[PDB]
Amino acid sequence: EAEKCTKPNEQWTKCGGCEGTCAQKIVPCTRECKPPRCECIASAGFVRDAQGNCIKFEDCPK
Repeated sequence: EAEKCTKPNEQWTKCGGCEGTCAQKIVPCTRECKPPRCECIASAGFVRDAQGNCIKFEDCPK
């Protein structure tokens, strides 16, 4: 059971730093994964808004 965070979206991830966007569910990345910590999750369907804000894909701008 991976500890969960308090705010939505931001959830436990074993590899942060890289993620997805409203245009690229998965961004190409090498062995550059930030340490394990609460953050966004592309494997789930969360994207990062231009405001560097992790939010569901449905919460994307029109």
